[PDB]
Parts: sequence; structure tokens; C-alpha cells
Amino acid sequence: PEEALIVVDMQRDFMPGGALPVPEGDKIIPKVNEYIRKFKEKGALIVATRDWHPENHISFRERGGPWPRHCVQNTPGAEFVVDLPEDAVIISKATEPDKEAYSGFEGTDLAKILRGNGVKRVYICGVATEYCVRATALDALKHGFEVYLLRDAVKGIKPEDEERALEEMKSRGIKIVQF
Repeated sequence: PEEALIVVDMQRDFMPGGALPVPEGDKIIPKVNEYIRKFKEKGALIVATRDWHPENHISFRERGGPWPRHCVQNTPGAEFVVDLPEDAVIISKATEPDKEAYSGFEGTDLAKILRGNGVKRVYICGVATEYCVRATALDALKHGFEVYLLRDAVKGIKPEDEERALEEMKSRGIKIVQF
């Protein structure tokens, strides 16, 4: 199809009550699900990215990284918290012990899959705005996709960082919309 929805890291550990929670991250889940449903009705490709970490990943504290253990392979924390269609494409990133990857494009087949399905425009939602959502949106832009940001279906960790990221994304070519 011509458009794709990309749902960034809507996982248990990034929601309130998780190991690396996004403040009020759960409040965007209804709208995120609503966009999925909407895009799914329009026959659009649905993509869901997930951190899929091995134990002792380089980003973890135990190897001196900034984050506590989170979103480990085959654990409750890595579970999706959104309702995805059967035909959703799942993208797992940062699966190797030393492979770092904020963007859903980093070390994945995301670009080739997108072009192989004839996608021309991508819509980004998810968490966190100033981290993986921005990185993924910026990488989508790199690869020549028309990129949109779903304003009411993204959430970040600190407002000022959030605002910063949204501004930066807009100045670079990323369209911010809602519907």
C-alpha cells in the first residue's frame, strides 16, 4: 500500500507500572488503538516496533548503560500494550547484546519492507517522543518517505524535551497532524 502506520515501542515496560515508564504513557493507548483500527480499515500497512533485548544488554545499568533492565525477550515487560491486527508487521530491535538501536530502522529490515510493500507515506505514533519516536521519524525522512507525526498519539518523558523534539522534527520536514 501507499501508507504505513508505525507504532513505536508501545510495550509494558514503557507504560506506568513498568520498568522504564513514560509519564501517563497509558493515556495515549486508546487513541493509538483507534489509529490502528482506522488505518487497518483503510487497508494500510501496520508496523509495530519493539525493543527486544537480551539479558545484559549494553543499554542496561549492569553494563554501565543509562537504563535499568527493560523489555527483555520473552518477558512480560516486552509485551505489547496495544491491539494489533494479525497482519501487523513486527519489528524487533536491539536484539543483540552490543547492538544499540533507538530508531525502528536501525539494524532492521524496516526500510526494505516498507518499500517492498509500496509504501510512500508513514505515520508515526508511540513512545517516547524525544527518543525512539523522533529517531524513527527522522530515519523515515532519511529514506525519502513522506513522514507524518500523530500529535495526539505520541508521548515523551519531559515536556521541554518533548516540545524540542516536535519542533526539531517539524523544522526538518516532518508533518505533525491529528485526525
